[PDB]
Amino acid sequence: MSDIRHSLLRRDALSAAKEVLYHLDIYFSSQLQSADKGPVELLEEFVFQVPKERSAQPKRLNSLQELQLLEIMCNYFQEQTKDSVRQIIFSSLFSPQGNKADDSRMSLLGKLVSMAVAVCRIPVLECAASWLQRTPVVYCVRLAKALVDDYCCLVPGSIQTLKQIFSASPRFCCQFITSVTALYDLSSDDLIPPMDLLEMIVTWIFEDPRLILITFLNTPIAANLPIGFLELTPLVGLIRWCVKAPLAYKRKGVGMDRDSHLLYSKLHLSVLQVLMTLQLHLTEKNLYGRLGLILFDHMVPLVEEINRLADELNPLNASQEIELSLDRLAQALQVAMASGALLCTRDDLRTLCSRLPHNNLLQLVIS
Amino acid sequence: APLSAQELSQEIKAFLTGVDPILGHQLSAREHARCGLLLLRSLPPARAAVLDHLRGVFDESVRAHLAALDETGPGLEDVVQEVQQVLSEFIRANPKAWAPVISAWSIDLMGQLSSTYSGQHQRVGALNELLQLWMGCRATRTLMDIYVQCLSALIGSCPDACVDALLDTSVQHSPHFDWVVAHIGSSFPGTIISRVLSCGLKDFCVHGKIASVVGILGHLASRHGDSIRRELLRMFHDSVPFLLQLAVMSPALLGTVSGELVDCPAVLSQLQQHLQGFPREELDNMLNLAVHLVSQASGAGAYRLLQFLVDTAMPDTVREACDRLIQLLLLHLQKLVHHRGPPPRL
Amino acid sequence: SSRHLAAFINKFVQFIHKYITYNAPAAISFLQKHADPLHDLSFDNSDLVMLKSLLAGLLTAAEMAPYMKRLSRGQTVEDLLEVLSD
Repeated sequence: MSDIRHSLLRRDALSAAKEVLYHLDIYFSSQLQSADKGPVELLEEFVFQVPKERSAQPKRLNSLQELQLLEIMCNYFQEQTKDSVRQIIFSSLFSPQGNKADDSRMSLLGKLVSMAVAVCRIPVLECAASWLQRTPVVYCVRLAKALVDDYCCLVPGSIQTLKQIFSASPRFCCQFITSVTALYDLSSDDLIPPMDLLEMIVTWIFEDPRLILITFLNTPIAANLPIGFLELTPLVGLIRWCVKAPLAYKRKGVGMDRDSHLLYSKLHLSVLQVLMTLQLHLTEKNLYGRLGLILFDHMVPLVEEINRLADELNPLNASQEIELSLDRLAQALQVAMASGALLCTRDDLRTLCSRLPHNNLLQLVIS
Repeated sequence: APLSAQELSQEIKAFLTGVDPILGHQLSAREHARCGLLLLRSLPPARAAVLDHLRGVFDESVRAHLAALDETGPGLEDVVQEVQQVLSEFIRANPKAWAPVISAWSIDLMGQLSSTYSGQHQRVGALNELLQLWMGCRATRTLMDIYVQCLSALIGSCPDACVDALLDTSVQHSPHFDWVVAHIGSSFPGTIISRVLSCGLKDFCVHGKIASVVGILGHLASRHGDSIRRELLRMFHDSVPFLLQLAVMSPALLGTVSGELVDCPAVLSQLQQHLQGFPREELDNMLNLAVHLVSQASGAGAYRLLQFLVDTAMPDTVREACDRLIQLLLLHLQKLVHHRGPPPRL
Repeated sequence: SSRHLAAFINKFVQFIHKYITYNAPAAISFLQKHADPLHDLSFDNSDLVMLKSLLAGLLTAAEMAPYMKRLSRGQTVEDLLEVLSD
């Protein structure tokens, strides 16, 4: 009834919102076996500090009452002990509902997820990872980039906390790797990975093949989702990032970032273990179906992006870097062909090499 | 000294419920501030609570400190010094990430308390004396210090937005805000005086208090920094009777008049001729302001000013206006000298 | 024993004000090069308001008028004597 809503439409730290959420979750759990948009939208708007009326004042702003409500929600979610209920609540909270505070609601949901990760709410973190899997790559990747920018830029320890969570949660680690690859698209200066985030990623490359395998084995994959439902294998991003070592200097004075080549190369070297693990998981086992691995015909887009982005004085200043990047790309293509990740035959990338700088690695890739 | 997840939850329950969950007793202000600092060392999406907590703690700190000062809670000197150290550490780590939100939040509460507390306590131009009164307290001093660090970090990036936010907050919290902007103008002349003159001319545009605020700010900013004010006023004049109004309000503008005597050839005569389309009432106000300025405040080598004025009376409409102005000036001086009769005038 | 030389220190800070007025950078260079003795003097002697204010930051006819009135309109030797002693 609307009387309960009115009784829950007062104060920004009110426990009535938590009681309403618990009752709705219990109703959903009771009816799940025999299985509303409006109630979830209203609950999110109440959390987002936007009132029930579409054009009324904000629901009591934020202040310390919003922090109290967030703490109460985190405490309830950690002790919720219901994967489906937590996943449904997380999906409802961070979905674009068209309200005036939709982006702020998504940002607050990401903030709560970061708080849960800091609180080591492992079941809640897993539910958030599943919700991100059930969310568009654009909004989820933007939220991940915002959370990474918030944490990594602070004092040391946030990278340590992220690495510890990645060691604990492998699905969250794979989602974070995919989100980092999507953010570090080599598109601009901001696309250059930050030092702390890159250090955490490089340090967390001991179980990256294991995390990728865990993400692959977590759930069978359907057809291509809408713009990517958190694809596990972000191999193209890592391969480009290794290639984009001189791109840090190219995008920028000019020589602002040039020492990251070795760390990226070390992180890229983990793909050999990932390639062998993927080969064992697909070719050796019965998982040799579909396209081998997550390719999505992105190899041609990757080659086109490499050709387009490398135009910044490739001839003499970055000749050695271009040749090394060509060798890395050839190694990635050979790994994909041997491991079966790229089911397509030749000329899919050999023709693309025509619009790339000539190197001995190009002949080696052709050979 | 890292904090564990359960310890972070306990600190949340401590500063948020007020009671530490184990001991079962309410915490004090010092415990509240130290818990806030502990939370500041952790999750930035949890730092909005840190921001409002610092706002409340600093409100209590300002209340206690200034109550003790005027009567001439417990001391908070060392915790405030540690807060100052940690914010300097942040702004040294990475200005772009912390600086805008912290500057806006600080300026926000800095104006809030200026609007609320000022002019209402026991004993609270006199603007600089008031500035000494706030510098008697230490919390607001440290806040101004870290804000100065913010601007020194924000000089090459976007100081315009910072000064825009500053002057807008001053507009909301006038005239009790203006000691902060007076101190920063003393610290930073150029942008501050440019915004002061823009605010003054737009205030004349409005009225054609706030103008008094602009004049008081100019007076408080002319402590060995009035040369830039004179140059800025000259640049504005090159393009405006708000300058005359401010000089009528602020006698220290007569220092600029000494150079303005040499500033105005026939180019200046034509420039005055262009502005001559103003109406008779505006012209009457202008001549009254001119005689009051040249009489009541010209305490410099104004024999040069008089010589130039008489030389103009020796272009054509300019000369007619100038000899008329000379006659009114003589009448005004006669009114000044022969009157009131017993202290004298000056 | 700095408290008997208040007028001497007043002349000193008048010199300091004129120094910063005409040659600001030289005064800044001198003070910053020897900042430790200046801050030591500021801390040791809390009575020095002017030094702290200086380091942080960077009469008339109205009173004499009755006296020159009495002097000008003074005919008896007593009036001249009293106004001149004043």
